[PDB]
Amino acid sequence: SELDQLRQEAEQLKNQIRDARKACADATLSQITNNIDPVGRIQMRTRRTLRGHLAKIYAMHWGTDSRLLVSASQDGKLIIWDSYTTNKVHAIPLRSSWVMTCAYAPSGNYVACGGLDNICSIYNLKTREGNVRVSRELAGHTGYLSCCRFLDDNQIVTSSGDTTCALWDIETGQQTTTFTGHTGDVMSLSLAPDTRLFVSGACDASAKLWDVREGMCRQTFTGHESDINAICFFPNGNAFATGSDDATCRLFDLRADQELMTYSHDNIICGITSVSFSKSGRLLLAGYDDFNCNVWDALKADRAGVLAGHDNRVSCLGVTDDGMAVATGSWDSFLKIWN
Amino acid sequence: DVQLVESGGGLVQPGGSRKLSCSASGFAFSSFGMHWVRQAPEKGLEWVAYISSGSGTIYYADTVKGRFTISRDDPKNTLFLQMTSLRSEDTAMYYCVRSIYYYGSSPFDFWGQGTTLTVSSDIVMTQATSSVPVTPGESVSISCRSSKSLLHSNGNTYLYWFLQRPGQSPQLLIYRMSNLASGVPDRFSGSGSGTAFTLTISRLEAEDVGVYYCMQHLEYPLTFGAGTKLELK
Amino acid sequence: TASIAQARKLVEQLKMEANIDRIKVSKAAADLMAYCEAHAKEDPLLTPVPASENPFRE
Amino acid sequence: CTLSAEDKAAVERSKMIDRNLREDGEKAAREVKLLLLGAGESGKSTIVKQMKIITGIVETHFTFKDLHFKMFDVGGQRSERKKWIHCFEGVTAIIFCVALSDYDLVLAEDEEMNRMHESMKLFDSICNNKWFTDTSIILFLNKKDLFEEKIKKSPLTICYPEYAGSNTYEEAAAYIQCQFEDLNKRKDTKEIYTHFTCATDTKNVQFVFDAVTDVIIKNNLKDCGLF
Amino acid sequence: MKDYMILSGPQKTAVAVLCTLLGLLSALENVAVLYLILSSHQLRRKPSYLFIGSLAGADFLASVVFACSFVNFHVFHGVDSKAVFLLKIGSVTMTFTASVGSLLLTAIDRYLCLRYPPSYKALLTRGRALVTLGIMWVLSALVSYLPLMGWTCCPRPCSELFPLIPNDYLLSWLLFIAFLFSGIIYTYGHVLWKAHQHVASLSGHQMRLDVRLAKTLGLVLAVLLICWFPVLALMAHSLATTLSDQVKKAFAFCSMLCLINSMVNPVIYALRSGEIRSSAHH
Ligand SMILES: CCCCCCC(C)(C)c1ccc([C@@H]2C[C@H](O)CC[C@H]2CCCO)c(O)c1
Repeated sequence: SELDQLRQEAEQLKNQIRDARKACADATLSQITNNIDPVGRIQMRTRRTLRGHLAKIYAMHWGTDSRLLVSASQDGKLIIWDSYTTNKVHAIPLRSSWVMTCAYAPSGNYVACGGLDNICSIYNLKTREGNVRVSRELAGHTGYLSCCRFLDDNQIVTSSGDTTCALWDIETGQQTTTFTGHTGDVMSLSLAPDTRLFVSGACDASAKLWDVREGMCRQTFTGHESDINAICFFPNGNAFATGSDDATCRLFDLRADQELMTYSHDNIICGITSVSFSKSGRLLLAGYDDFNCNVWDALKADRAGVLAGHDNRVSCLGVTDDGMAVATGSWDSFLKIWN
Repeated sequence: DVQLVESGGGLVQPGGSRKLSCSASGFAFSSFGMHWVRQAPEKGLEWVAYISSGSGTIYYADTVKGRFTISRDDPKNTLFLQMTSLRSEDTAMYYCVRSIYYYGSSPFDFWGQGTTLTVSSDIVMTQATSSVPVTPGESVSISCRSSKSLLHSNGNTYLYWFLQRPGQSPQLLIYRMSNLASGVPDRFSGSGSGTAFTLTISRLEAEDVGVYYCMQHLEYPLTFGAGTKLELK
Repeated sequence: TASIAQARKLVEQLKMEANIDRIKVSKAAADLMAYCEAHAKEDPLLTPVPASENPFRE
Repeated sequence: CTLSAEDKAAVERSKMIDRNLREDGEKAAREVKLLLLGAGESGKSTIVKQMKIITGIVETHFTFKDLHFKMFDVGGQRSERKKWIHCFEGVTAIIFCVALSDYDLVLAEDEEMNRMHESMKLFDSICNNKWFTDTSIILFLNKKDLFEEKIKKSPLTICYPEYAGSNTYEEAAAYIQCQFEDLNKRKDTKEIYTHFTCATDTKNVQFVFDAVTDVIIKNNLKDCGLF
Repeated sequence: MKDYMILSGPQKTAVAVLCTLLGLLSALENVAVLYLILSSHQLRRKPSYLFIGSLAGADFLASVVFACSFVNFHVFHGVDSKAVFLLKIGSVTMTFTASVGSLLLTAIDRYLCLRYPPSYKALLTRGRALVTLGIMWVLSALVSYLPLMGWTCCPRPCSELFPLIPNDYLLSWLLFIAFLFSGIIYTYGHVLWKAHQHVASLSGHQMRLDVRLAKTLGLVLAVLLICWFPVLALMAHSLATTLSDQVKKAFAFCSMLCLINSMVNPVIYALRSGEIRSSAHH
C-alpha cells in the first residue's frame, strides 16, 4: 500500500537525478582536453627500496614532511621509514597482526592502524620514555577497518566493513558522527585538502560524499560495475578518482555531480587496489594487482607510463605532499620510492 | 616521571679507582644512548664518555681514553663508569645524560642530578660573553662561535643549547638550532650561519637566569664552550 | 513497519541529493584543466627535477 | 664516512630494529597458522575447547609437542568474505569443522536449504578459492554420537537422495566423507585430512599435529626441489 | 709418461667423438640450468636452489675442464708440462669433489626438510646457505689443490693409473671422498627412515610419501653408485699392485662415466623440480 508507493517515489527521484545530470553534460572532459599536449612517457625509476618487512604489506601513508612514511604489514609490525636514508625510525609491535590501514597524522605526533580486529589503534610517536605507546584503542566498529584518516591530532575518520564510516574523538575515545548510507563494505576513504568533506568508496559500486559537522551524504556517485577499492581527491578538492575491481579508474567531479572520464585499457583485466594523484593533479597513479602500477593522465585517457618492479600485488601507494616521490607498497615485503 | 639517580662519588685518594652508577627509571633505558658529562667545581662542562644502545659504539674523551671504561646493564636499568688511576683533574660533578638518535629526535633532552667526586683536531666552541647583566622583561642574545662549520651536507646543523640554573642540572633548551625542546617556553630561539651562532630570549623571568652552554654534535669528542652567566641587576 | 521507515529515509536522501545545484561539465572540466596548467611547474613527477634538487639522488 | 654522528647513531638504531624484526620473524616462522572456517555453529567451539589455550577475529594459542599453533576464529566477521580472505593466504592449513548432525536439520534463516548442504557449499567455496590453492584443509566431522543415534533412528536420504548404502553409521560416514572430499577440484596440489570427533575425544590435537607435520613436510619437499 | 697414453687404435676416433659430444651437451645443460636458476629471481632466495646451482656450476666446470684436458692429453696425445698437468688434474678433481659436496649439501638439506619440519625455514636461511656452501667449495678446493701447493709426488712411487700423483695421496683423497659418499648414503638413510616413521604415524588414525622418496632417492643413489663405483674401485685396487694390464685402457674408457653422471645431474636433480620446469616453460 505504502512500501510500493515509497519505492516508486524513490525510483522517480532517481530518474529525476539522472535526467538532471544528463542536462549538465554539454561536453566531455576528453573532448575539451583534445587540444592539449600529451604528457608523454614518464620514466619513473625505483630510487630507494625500503626492505625489512616479513609479510604482505597492506597499507602505507606518507607524512607532511614528505620524508617519513609508515608501513603496515601482516607480520604485526608498523615501521616508520626514513625514505631519504632508508632508516627504520620506529618499529611498533601490534597486538593484532591483521592490518588493513595505517595513517600518519599531519603533525607527526601520532600514527594509526587497524584491520580485522575492528579497532583503530592510535600510537603516540614522540613522547617521553622513548617508546611508542597505544594512545587510544577506538572500538565500536562491527567490521574490519579498511581505511582510516586523520583530520587533526584529536579527530580521526574511519571506514569499516559494517557499511558505515565513523568520526572519532581520540581524547574522548567515543564515536562522534556516524556516517550511514552505504549498502556494501566501505573499502577506502579520502580526506579533502581543506579537511572538510570526505568521499568513501564502498563495495556497492558507489562513492558517497560526506560533510564532517553534519553527518549527511551530500551526493552519491555511481558508475562502477564492481567493488571500489581505492579513492582519492583531486588536489583542487572539486574532484576525486576511484579504483575498482573492473580495471577502471573513474574521475568524478563534485560540482557537476557525475563522472568526467574513465581510465580503462583493454589490455588490463585485473583490479585496482590503490589510487593517488600527483601534486599538480595531471598524473593519476593507480596500483593494479597485476604486479604493476600505471601512471594515467588525468585530463586524457592515455597512459603515461608503467611502474614495474614489484613481484606481487601492489596494495598501497601514495604521493608525497610536495609531489617529489611516489612510494608503492606491494604484497611482497618491499616499499619502493619512485621519482 | 622520568628521572636519573646517579651515585658513587666521594673522597678518593689520587691514583685510586672508583666507579659511578646511574640508575635509570621512568623511561626505556635500552633504546637510549647514554653519555657522561663532567663539570669542574667552577669551570664549564666537559664530555667524558658515551655508550650507545646495545653497547655497539663506545666513545671516550682524550683525557679519559684507555683510562676509564663505560658499560650499561639493560635488564637492571643502570649505567656504569669504572674509572682507574684518578688524578687531580677528575675532581668534578659527573652528570648522567640521556640521548636518542632518530629523525627529529632530541638528544641530550634529560640530564641526571650530579655525582660529587673529589680527588685529594677537536672543534673549539667559544662564548666571549663571560657575564651579562640584565633586568627581567628585557631581551638577551647569547653568542657562541665554532672553530669549524657545523652545517653538515644533510642540512642539519649540530649545535645544542643548555641552561644550568644555580644548584640544578643542565636543561636542554634548543637542540639543532631553530628547534625548541619539549617543555621549554617559546621565548627561546636560536639561529646561526654555520660558524657564528646566537640564542635569543624574547622576555626574561627570574627562572631564566643561570649559565648557558653551547655544544657541538657534529663529531666526537663533543665540546662545550665556556658558559655565559646571566645575572640580574 | 520494519522496512516502511527505511524507505522514507532513502526517499529523503534522494530528495536532498536531487536539489543540489550542478554546473556544466564544460565549466567543471575547465577548472581541472586550469588547475593542472597553473600547477604544472611545481610538479616533480610531470616535469623531472634536476638531480641537484632531487632528495632521492641515489 | 660522509655521515654525521647522529646519522651514524640512527643507522645503528635501524640495525638494532632490523635485528629485532629478524628475531620476531624467526619466532613467528616457527609457529603454525591455522584458519578455522566452520559453517555456522557446526561444533566450532567443541574443537577449540578440546584444544585448550596455552571483537571480530579470535586467536587461540596452544602448544603440542613443543610446537606453537595459531587458530583464527574469523567467523565472527559478518562481512564480505573475499574482501579479507586474502589476509590468511599462506596459513599452513584450514581447519574446517562440519557437524554430521546437520544432515537432518534445516537452516532457520532460509528454512529451505539443508544445513549440511550449506556446509558443503561453504567447503566448495573455500577449497577452490584462488588464495587457498596450495593450502591443505583439515576436515573435522564432529557430532559423531548424535549422528550415530540419528542414523540409527533416521535415514540419510533426506540430505543425499542419491544414496545407495545402508543405514549403518560406517557407510553413512564414509559417504559424507567422500562427498566432502569430492568437492576438492585441486586433487594434485592439495590434500584433505578427515577425522571423526566426538565430545569426549582427546586425540584431535594429535591428529592436527600429524596433519600439520605432513603439510609442512610436503611444503619443504616442494621447496627443496625434490617434488 | 708415454706409457700412460697406452690407449690407441681405431677406437681413438670413437673415444674422441664420445668425449667431445658428452662434454659439449653436458656443459650446455649445466649452463642452461644455471641461467634458469639465476634469471628466475625467485630461486635465489631459496637455500636449496642455490645448492642446486652450486651442483650445476661444479658440473659445468668439471665437464668443461675434464673434456678439454682429456681431448688435449689423450686423443690428441698432447703432452703437458709437468708444472701444469698436475694443476689440471687438481682442477678436474676439485670440480668433481665440489660436485659431490654439493650433492651431500642437497642431501643434508633434504634431511633437514624432515628432521626439523617447522624450523627448516629458520634453520637454513639465505645467509647461512652460502657460508656452508662457501666452506665446502674451499675445503673441496684444498683437498684437491694440495698437489698444487707443495706435493709433487716426492714420497713413494706415483700411481700407475694417474700420472704424477703418489699412491699415498690416492688413498688419502679416496678416503676423503669415501667418507663423503658415506654422508650422502647415510643421510638419505635417515630421510627414508623418518619418512617411514611419519607415514606410519599418520596412517594409524586411518605410503605414497615413502614410495615417492624411495623412488627419487633410489634413482639418485643408483646413478651415483653406478657412475662412480667403477672408478673408485679401480683406484682403490691400483694401490696394491702395479696394474699394468689393459685395465688402464678400461679405466680410460670408463672415466667417461663421470661425464655421464654430469649429463644426468640436471635431469635427475633440477629438471625433476617443479619450479625449474615451470620457469623453463615460462
Ligand atoms: C688423480 C686425482 C683424482 C682424479 C679423479 C678424476 C677421474 C678419476 C675421473 C680421472 C682422473 C684422471 C684420468 C686420466 C688418467 C690418465 O692416466 C691420464 C689422463 C687423466 C685425465 C686428464 C684430464 O682430467 C681419468 O681417466 C679419470
